[PDB]
Amino acid sequence: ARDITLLECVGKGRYGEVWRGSWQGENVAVKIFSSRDEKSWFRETELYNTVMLRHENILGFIASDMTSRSTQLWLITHYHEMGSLYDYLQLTTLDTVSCLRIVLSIASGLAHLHIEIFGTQGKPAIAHRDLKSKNILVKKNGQCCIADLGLAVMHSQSTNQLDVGNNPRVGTKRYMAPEVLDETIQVDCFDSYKRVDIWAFGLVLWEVARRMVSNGIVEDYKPPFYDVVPNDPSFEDMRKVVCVDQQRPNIPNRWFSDPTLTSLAKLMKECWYQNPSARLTALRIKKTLTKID
Ligand SMILES: COc1cc(-c2cncc(-c3ccc(N4CCN(C(C)C)CC4)cc3)c2C)cc(F)c1C(N)=O
Repeated sequence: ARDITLLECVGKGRYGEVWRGSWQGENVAVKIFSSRDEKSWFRETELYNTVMLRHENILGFIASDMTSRSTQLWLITHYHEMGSLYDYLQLTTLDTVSCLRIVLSIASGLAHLHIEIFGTQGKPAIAHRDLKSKNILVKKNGQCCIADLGLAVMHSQSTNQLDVGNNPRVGTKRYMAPEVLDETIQVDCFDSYKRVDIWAFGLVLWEVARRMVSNGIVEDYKPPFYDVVPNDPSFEDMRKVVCVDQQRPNIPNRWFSDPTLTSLAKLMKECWYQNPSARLTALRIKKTLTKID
């Protein structure tokens, strides 16, 4: 951190800022946490510090730094110049191959989080709890990697131990599952948080698929529920739409003339069941995406 120069702020919010920095000439991503989001900084750090968390589709950790006297919190990761999937989707259309590469890579990263790996260099099961296109980064190889583990929760099957932590920050409201919005989520059940990830993943699938061209037709980039909720929607705005109206992102008619998008639409709906138990697992989504190729 003492040998890094901040060059440009690639992202800002009430959470903090992410900066492009140079570390010995190599570009790095620098997330500067507000003192209010100190819990998120530690959760991400301890996962990267202790857990064997390394995968092609998880944002690569480099270093974490903190000085409190007031308090500055730094998380330094690899820098992906193409930006978030959210940014990338506004600027490019896709074909079948690149669309599948994107969503299969996300599914591969989510499966690796959710799967408990026993052993020495193993890992507990991890649920993300804030999955969204802005938290997924596009690499130059055309694959994606998941970022921002600040809300993540861990589970070990052996001890049946669930580390959820107390974080004042809740997930992004636009992506909250119905059981979160109606507050019926089993808060001490690890399976509940995985199923929350699957819901958000279904929404990201919809965001990507709209940008896949079929028969000369493509939709514009839109966030989930763009047509029914305002920008920066409230908890109550989301709950009315998802739980009362029971709305879900609409499937454009042109998708049903393309076999890939028809299969993706089927996948989406199997992430969007009101019943969290009915939703597919991450590993099953990855296998289905693989068969689509
Ligand atoms: C440090 O930690 C994190 C780092 C990142 C992260 C990693 N590599 C690249 C970026 C990045 C994202 C977007 C853009 N764009 C520039 C151009 N565009 C404008 C012209 C409109 C849009 C924005 C550039 C770089 C980021 C943010 C992500 C994280 F989620 C974390 C986390 N929360 O841990």
